[PDB]
Formats: sequence, C-alpha cells, structure tokens
Amino acid sequence: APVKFVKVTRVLGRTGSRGGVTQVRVEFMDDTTRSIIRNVKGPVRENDILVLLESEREARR
Amino acid sequence: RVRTKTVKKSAKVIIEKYYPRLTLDFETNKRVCDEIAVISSKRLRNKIAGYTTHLMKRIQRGPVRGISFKLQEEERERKDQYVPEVSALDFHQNSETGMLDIDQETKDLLKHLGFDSIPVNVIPVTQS
Amino acid sequence: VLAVDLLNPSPASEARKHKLKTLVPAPRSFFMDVKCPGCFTITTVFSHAQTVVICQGCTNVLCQPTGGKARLTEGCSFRRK
Amino acid sequence: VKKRKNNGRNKKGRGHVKPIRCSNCARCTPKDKAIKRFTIRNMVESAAIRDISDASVFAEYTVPKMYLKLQYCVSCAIHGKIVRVRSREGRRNRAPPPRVRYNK
Amino acid sequence: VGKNKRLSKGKKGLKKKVQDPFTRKDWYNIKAPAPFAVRDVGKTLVNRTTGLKNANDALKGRIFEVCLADLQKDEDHAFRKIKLRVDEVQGKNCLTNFHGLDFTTDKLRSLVRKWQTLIEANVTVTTTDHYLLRLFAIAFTKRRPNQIKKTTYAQSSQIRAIRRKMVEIIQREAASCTLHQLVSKLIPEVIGREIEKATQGIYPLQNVHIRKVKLLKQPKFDLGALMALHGE
Amino acid sequence: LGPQVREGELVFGVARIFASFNDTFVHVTDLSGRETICRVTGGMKVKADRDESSPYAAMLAAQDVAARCKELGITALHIKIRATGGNGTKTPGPGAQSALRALARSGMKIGRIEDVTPTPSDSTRRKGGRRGRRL
RNA sequence: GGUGAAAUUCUUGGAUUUAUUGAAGACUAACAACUGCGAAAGCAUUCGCCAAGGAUGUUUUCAUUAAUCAGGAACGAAAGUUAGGGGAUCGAAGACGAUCAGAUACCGUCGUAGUCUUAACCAUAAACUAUGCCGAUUAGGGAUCGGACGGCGUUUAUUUUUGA
Ligand SMILES: [Mg+2]
Ligand SMILES: [Mg+2]
Ligand SMILES: [Mg+2]
Ligand SMILES: [Mg+2]
Ligand SMILES: [Mg+2]
Ligand SMILES: [Mg+2]
Ligand SMILES: [Mg+2]
Ligand SMILES: [Mg+2]
Ligand SMILES: [Mg+2]
Ligand SMILES: [Mg+2]
Ligand SMILES: [Mg+2]
Ligand SMILES: [Mg+2]
Ligand SMILES: [Mg+2]
Ligand SMILES: [Mg+2]
Ligand SMILES: [Mg+2]
Ligand SMILES: [Mg+2]
Ligand SMILES: [Mg+2]
Ligand SMILES: [Mg+2]
Ligand SMILES: [Zn+2]
Ligand SMILES: [Zn+2]
Repeated sequence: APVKFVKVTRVLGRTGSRGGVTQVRVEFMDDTTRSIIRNVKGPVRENDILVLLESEREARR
Repeated sequence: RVRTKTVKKSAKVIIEKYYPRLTLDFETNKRVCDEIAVISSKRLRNKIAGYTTHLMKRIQRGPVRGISFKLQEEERERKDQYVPEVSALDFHQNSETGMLDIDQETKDLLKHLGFDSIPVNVIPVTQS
Repeated sequence: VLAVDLLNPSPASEARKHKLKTLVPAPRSFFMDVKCPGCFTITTVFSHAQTVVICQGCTNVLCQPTGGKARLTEGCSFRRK
Repeated sequence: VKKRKNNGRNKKGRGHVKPIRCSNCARCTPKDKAIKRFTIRNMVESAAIRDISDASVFAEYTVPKMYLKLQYCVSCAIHGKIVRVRSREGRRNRAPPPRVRYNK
Repeated sequence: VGKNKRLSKGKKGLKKKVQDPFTRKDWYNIKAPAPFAVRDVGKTLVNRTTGLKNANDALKGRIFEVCLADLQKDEDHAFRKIKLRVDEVQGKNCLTNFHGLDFTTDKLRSLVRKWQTLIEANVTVTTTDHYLLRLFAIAFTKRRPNQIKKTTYAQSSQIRAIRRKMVEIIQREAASCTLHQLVSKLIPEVIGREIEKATQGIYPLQNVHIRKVKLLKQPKFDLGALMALHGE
Repeated sequence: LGPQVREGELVFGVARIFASFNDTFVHVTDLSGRETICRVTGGMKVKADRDESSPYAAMLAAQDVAARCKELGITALHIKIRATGGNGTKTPGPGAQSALRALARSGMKIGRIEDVTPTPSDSTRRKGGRRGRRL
C-alpha cells in the first residue's frame, strides 16, 4: 500500500469523550501546500512526524 | 501566583510615599523596605520587595493609572496652564479671509438681533 | 404648556390644524374662473367639482373629477377668485 | 399569568392562519409561531474547493450556492439547540444576536 | 451486504451464461441546429442494429439536456439549459431540433428575496408554422438608489397592470414568427428589454426574464425543413 | 471497445448521485437516461446495515465506479446530486460529498455542477400525524 | 425499505434506480411580514361575470330619525348524521414486526370509516385579547397600511400633468 508520511504543524485543543484523542493540522511533507485535519491517539508536539496509511478520510470540525 | 491585598496596599503606599530612593533593582529594594518598615516576616518582606520592584519597570515606560507620586503630580499642574498666542476660535489670523461662513437662517437670526455689521458669507445647504 | 392663550392662536397654527378641529370650522375650498384659450367667455367652477364642466361655447371639457380637487385641462389658465 | 405579552405567537388583527409541518418531527404549528431559519452555503466544503477547482475543465470555476429555509416546532427548537432559555429581563429583547466578525 | 439474500433468484432459478453486453454497442455523434455556434455536442451509445431490431428506431425519441453556454461558447448564458430532441439519424450522425428551455434551479432560488414583489405570468401561443408552445415570464420589483424605506411593495392593482402589459407584449412578439426566428430571439434576450421599457412608467421592474418554454403539439415531420436547418 | 476520438478531445458522461439518509446511490449514464454505463450502491461495499449510508462506504462505491468507467472511454463527467425530495428532507445525506471527492481524486474530470432535487409547489398530506413522531 | 439498532415487506417471474409518455384526485411552496379584509367562524394560482363594503374628499340632501337590549331571529371551525358522485395522499377501528417482567401504547410495514364535492341536519370549542357595548378627558416617541393637501430634486417614457 502507498503509505504516506505526514507531519504535524499545529494542535487545536483536545477532543473526544475521554480526552485520549487530539485533533491536529498535518502537513504532507511532499506537497508543502497541502494540509488537512486528522486525529491522533498519543501525545503530540510541534514538528512531530506521523505515518498515515490512508489520507482521504477526514475528521470532524 | 497572585499577591494578596496586604502586599498590594503596602506596595502602593511605599511607592507613593518614597518614590526616588529605590530603583528597578530588586536587591536594593530588599534592604530599603525592611529598614523603613516594621514587617514580621522575611518571606513577606520578599513578597513586597519583589512586587514593588515590578511597578517601576512599567512606570519607567509610560505612566500607569491608579498610582501617583510626588514627582508625578507636580508635572500635571505645571503642564495644565498651556495656552496658545492666537485663539483657535479666533479667525482674523487663522483664516486668511477674515470673513467666515454661515447658513441662511443663521443670517436671518443675526438680522433679528441687529448685529448686521458682522462680515459673513451665506451658502445654502440642502440635499433632499 | 401650563400657560397658553386659547383665545388667540397663531394664524399658522390655525392654517395647520384640521378643518374641523379649529376654534371655529371654516372651509378650505374655493371657486375659480377659468380662461379657455379658444373663447373669451368666463365660467365659474368649483375647486372640488365632481362633474365634468362644459363651457357654453364650442362644447369643450374643462375639468376632470378625482378623489380630491378636480384637475384642470393642460391648456387652460385660472385665477383664484 | 402571562409569560409573554404576545402569547409567543405574533398574531394580532386576524383569527386564523394555516399551519405548516415541522421539518424534524413533522408536527403541525402555525406559520407565525414556527421558528424560521434561512441558510446559504456552498455546494462543497472549503477543503474540497480546490480539488474541484483543479479537477474542473472550465479553467477558473465558481462553485454554485445552495439555499434552504428550515422551520421547526418549539419542542425541536431547544432540543436542537437553535435557541435556548433566557432570563426574565432578557426575554424581551428581539434584536438579532451580533455575529462575531473577528473570530479572535 | 452479501449475506442478506434469502430467496435470491426466487422460487427456482439458475445462473446466466453470456455476460458483458457492451461488446454489441455502437457509438454515434450528435449535432446541433443552425443558429447555434458549435455543432458537435458529444457522443451517444446504443445497441448495434440487428434483425428484428433496427437501430434507427431507438434513436428517434431521445432528448438531451445541454447548457446554452456550451452551445454558444459564452459564459454569460451559463444559467440556461435547453433540450434537444433527435428526429432523423443519418449514418454515424444524429440530427436534432429544439425541444424547450429552462433556467437552472439555483439561479431561480437566488433571485427570490424577501421584502420584494414577485410577478409571474404564462401564455400559450402558436406560430405561422403550426407549433403550439407555452411561455412563462417572471419579474421582480426594483429598489431606488436614494430609497430609505425598508420594503419595496407594489399594489395589487398595479400588479394586474403589469401582468396585462407583459401578456400583450409577448403575444404581439410571438404572433408572426417561426421556430428558427423565435430561437434567434431568445438568445439575445430581446423580450426583456421591451417588457421593461413598456412597464417602465408603472414601475421599474428590474430583472425581467422568460422562465421557460415548452412545446405541446407538432405538425407532420417534413424532413425538408430539418435538412434545411441541418448540414449548413 | 471504446469510442474512437483524437487524443486532444475528451468525451462526457453524466453521474446522478442520490444521497438519502439511509443509503447512497451513484449511477452514471451518457447525457440521457436511456443507457446506463454503470451503477453501484453503498450496500455492496459495506458489511453492516448501520453503515450503508456512511461517507466511507460512498467513497468506496465511487472508487470502483471510476475504475469501471475508465475502460469504457469516458473521460469527463457532469454531476447531478439529489436528496429524497418531494415530502422528504431535501437536504443531501452525509455520503454526498464523500463520493464526489473520491471521484475528483481518482482522476475523473468535472464540469457543470447542478442540483436536481424535486420540490413540490403544494404537496399532499405528509406522513406522521398531527402530533409528529414522539420520540 | 426503515431505525438508536432490527425484523415484518418487495426482489434476476429483473427489486431499488435512470429517461420519455398517459390517467386520476387533492393542494396552491418560496415571495409571506410584530402586513391586509370580514360581525365572528374565517379568507392566498390566472382571468371573465354578478351583487355588496370600509376609509378619504365635499360651501350636496333630510332634520333627532338615536344608545343598549328580557323573550325572539340569521350565521356559526373540527368532529358527527342522512342520500348520490368521487376515492391520489394520510389515516380512528383492525392485522402483523420489535422494545419491555408485562406493552391491547410510544417506533416500523399494511389498512376500513373518514379526509373532497352536491342536497339537507347538528349548534358545541382554551369559539382567548381568558379583558361586554356607546360617549368625554388625561404623556412623550418613532415606525407602518389606505385617502387627501404642500414642497426641493432624481429617474424616465410619443416623455410634459401623471408613475417611482
Ligand atoms: Mg379587523
Ligand atoms: Mg380561533
Ligand atoms: Mg421528548
Ligand atoms: Mg427495472
Ligand atoms: Mg390532479
Ligand atoms: Mg398584502
Ligand atoms: Mg403561489
Ligand atoms: Mg336574549
Ligand atoms: Mg363542519
Ligand atoms: Mg365531514
Ligand atoms: Mg338507496
Ligand atoms: Mg358517502
Ligand atoms: Mg402507527
Ligand atoms: Mg400507510
Ligand atoms: Mg360554552
Ligand atoms: Mg368566555
Ligand atoms: Mg367576547
Ligand atoms: Mg404631491
Ligand atoms: Zn370655448
Ligand atoms: Zn419538531
């Protein structure tokens, strides 16, 4: 599968029923113009790098 | 980390009573406060010296409302007698052509009162 | 207010009130004589005429009735009598 | 007791008005009593606007708009959080709320 | 879901043998009438002609929705879509003629607004060539630049005056015309400017438009006229 | 196999997306309804009744539609999305946008956006009663 | 299909979906408002015909002809009744599927009377502004619908006077 690498640029509060998930703005590190919103389970800092199996799906708000 | 009223009142009264002898340096105010005050706690003396040195950092750059010291008041009443040599209302000098502009029924009001000799020019105003 | 002379209101205020709400009612309608361009005759016509007024000569219309005061023909002149 | 001077209806000078159907539970309420909201939005969401733009075949393109007018009964009004309970003094204020124009 | 079928094919059935029905299809081109700029409008698909099943019979009652902007190569008329009905199919070349006109839904909903007055009318008409077609018209009240009053409402007595003037004008314009001449009159929006000019005295009435046109009856086929308009 | 055309030109089809609140339908024709190029629905893609109308299922249904229509030769699409209409919600369902994005991302071309939801001028009485669904 | 989730139900005897055509009955979206009319109940697609009404304008006409009313009389939503026509959609009664300890209910699929109209009865509603009808006086404001009167301008037409 064409797995893609994305990096987080900003964190926008903590969502979810139990605060485990966080909602972030990510950057694809291959087309620096593109940016979407995703959800993450673990702690996240600025300039962290995440591995994304599928990118089309989008999260709430 | 919020300071209570006892420090707030003590810092204000010390600053306004004794402004010039103490400066932005915290170390100096530490020894200034306890010599000229009766304080029963060392940490409380630190509390006062630490907050009081904060005030002069922002007073040095622009005045702040709610605080007044001896040097500060005297500046106000020396500055408040400022007055130009020609009045802003006066127009004999301010306007090149002494004669001024009014509207029609104002000129009619002058006619009613009898002060016709005032040199003015009337211009109509209406948009509708 | 609290001190007014009701006996001598201003003429503007009585030209400003309703025709029935003045101190004494007085009509604001009038008669007029119209000069038809074609002839030299004179006809007396009410200002609020409800009927078409015909001149004695040449049988021409002089006014058209309306809701308020009758409208005169464009090519006509009148003086308030 | 009167809770509201206008009986919460806005109807003075007539006897009857035809009802309408609630857009959520299909209830019938008078038209003057129902809450009316007019909404103007885009066909596609802001993240997808570019994807449509570069997938179009008309060079520059302007996505069309979408217009709806929804209307609810009062029971669905405060359950969908469209409006909420106000205080006794704040009830008599019919000015529309000032929408935020800076968004921090 | 795969596992919800209970009777499947039903009481008793068996699987099929031959599939992929697209091996027997054919492609045809579609053209446009004379007044329009571009003639090619796309391609169409149909089963291949065979015994007992002629192909031409299936390509004689089809209609297509084509936006007028594509036909005229102009983005100003981007809110009007028209129908084309196929009549005769020359070899690898479908020929069509006029079948109607209509606005898009979003433009129509974007025009209607609160605190204004909406005027609407319709009328049937027949041409010198025996075509019976119906036209709809619409207009709205116009605000004045120096207006302070919140709402612009017209009196119903005036409304009937506009409706009468529009109907009389539309009938007069469509009294002596042919379909080619009339279509040449819709695309420059000729009708609107006389409607607004004539009703100018009663009320401004901005945005005068003809909402839609639909035809009800047709005369004999008369292939000579169709070939007259096609193949120019 | 496909319509012969020069490489510069591109041929058009039309996709009619029906997005209700219980299921989503993607159906592609050829500028007329007589001939159906392909049709797929969320039900095949999903494995559970609950998710038959989900955006993810609509995306999956749009992917194999694009794949299936690629070899037919059609290269550009017009779209006509519609909701239930009539006495329905008249608001497109959640799986509306999803499939449209998946169509754009898969490589398909887009033109002439439109909405074709049917609206009544004055309808018959609608189901529910005078008191509505009281749950 | 439908739901918080399912089932009853329809489907290669081609369900659901796409386009074209035809018939039938009901209803008049958006414009539609702290806006209009009527004694109230009530009244919204176009046009033709019939009689009726309020307000304004008036140096027309009669000259107390008036106000409220025990008994009495006309109209009077929805549902309901008696005879014909019509019977699309919803849907009392009824029959099934779920939930629940039980569920003759709330949820879902069907479905009779009824829902429409013609000719006659019935006379009750939170029929509410919970506020009887006529007449006089009492405080500031700004909107708004209909008629009349005065005025500076703009717009515009076979254009002026009119209309906005
Ligand atoms: Mg009234
Ligand atoms: Mg009532
Ligand atoms: Mg509840
Ligand atoms: Mg079928
Ligand atoms: Mg019908
Ligand atoms: Mg009105
Ligand atoms: Mg209507
Ligand atoms: Mg009695
Ligand atoms: Mg009844
Ligand atoms: Mg009945
Ligand atoms: Mg019998
Ligand atoms: Mg019967
Ligand atoms: Mg039920
Ligand atoms: Mg039913
Ligand atoms: Mg009673
Ligand atoms: Mg009572
Ligand atoms: Mg009463
Ligand atoms: Mg005037
Ligand atoms: Zn004469
Ligand atoms: Zn509701």
